[PDB]
Amino acid sequence: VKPNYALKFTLAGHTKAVSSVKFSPNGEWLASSSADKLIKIWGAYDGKFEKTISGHKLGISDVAWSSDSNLLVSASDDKTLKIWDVSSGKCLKTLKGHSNYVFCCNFNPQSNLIVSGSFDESVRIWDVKTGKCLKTLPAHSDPVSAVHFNRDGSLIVSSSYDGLCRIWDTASGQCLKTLIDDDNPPVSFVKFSPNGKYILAATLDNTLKLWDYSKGKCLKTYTGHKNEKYCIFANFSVTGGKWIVSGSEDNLVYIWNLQTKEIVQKLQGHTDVVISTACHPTENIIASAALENDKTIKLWKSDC
Ligand SMILES: CC[C@@H]1NC(=O)[C@H](CCCNC(=N)NC)NC(=O)[C@](C)(NC(=O)C(C)C)CCNC(=O)[C@@H](c2ccccc2)NC1=O
Repeated sequence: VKPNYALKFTLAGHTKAVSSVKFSPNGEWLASSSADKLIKIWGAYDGKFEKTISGHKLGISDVAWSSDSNLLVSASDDKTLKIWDVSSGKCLKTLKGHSNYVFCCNFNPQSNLIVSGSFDESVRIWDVKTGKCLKTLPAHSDPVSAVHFNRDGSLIVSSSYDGLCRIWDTASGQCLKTLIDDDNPPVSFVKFSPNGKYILAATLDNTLKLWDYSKGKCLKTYTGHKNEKYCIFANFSVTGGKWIVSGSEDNLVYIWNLQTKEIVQKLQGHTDVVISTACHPTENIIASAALENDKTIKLWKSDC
């Protein structure tokens, strides 16, 4: 079985490189962040432009939705995160504390907490309702490229240019596991699998790896793409066949068979590095976004 993703819509509007795209949990919307300091909201099924959300003072590197699809959180070079009401576009909270670019963000499944990572080498855990920084973890010795909660919010995984992935206990802030392979390339992205049993990590050596973090064992390796410079998002696709999806510095979206590691499809169309991909929660739809020579988001749909 191989998917048959085909281009359905190209979403133009951002005036600079797009940095991150995410589908709302309710499947209705796509949020995009950009170096142009804006967040844009689009219809997930028709690619129709809905609204622009503004307020950050510098470019935005990441955006993420709350579980109820009512809030967004964004991470900016202005050293803050902002929590937004999606319906009104209003900034509800400005999360101050990081001392350098905020690079990555995510809500926990309960959506009472936000986790963030920064070029200041720390991971911060914030209370959504008050905006208070609850914990600052001295997580890494180089910029933090990704942060993600597991399925029940009890763990956080972080990755960094220092070459490590670390697993943290959300409640205590203790580091439960430091993961590394024999070689130490910068880790440019990490996330838990939907079931929370594995982590998928990208390294700046043109490789993605699937790890059983508890055992400290690498189960699968994915290659053939180009990734030595940018922090590119990767995903688990589970609505049809079980795939791994990532962008690439050769301007293509890569799709691999998770179990066999074989490349099953490469999506052509972007005119610059595909920095971000996202998978729709209920349909076989991928959103991809690209850098400065492209500035567009593309929506692709498959039968599996
Ligand atoms: C979207 C532009 C692109 N930005 C980046 O690649 C990253 C964000 C990557 C996407 N986000 C994530 N992976 N978050 C989990 N941010 C960054 O890098 C920083 C932190 N911030 C921005 O860029 C904002 C202006 C958005 C730093 C400045 N940008 C850059 O210097 C430039 C670059 C050029 C060469 C190599 C790497 C990155 N990035 C770029 O050309």
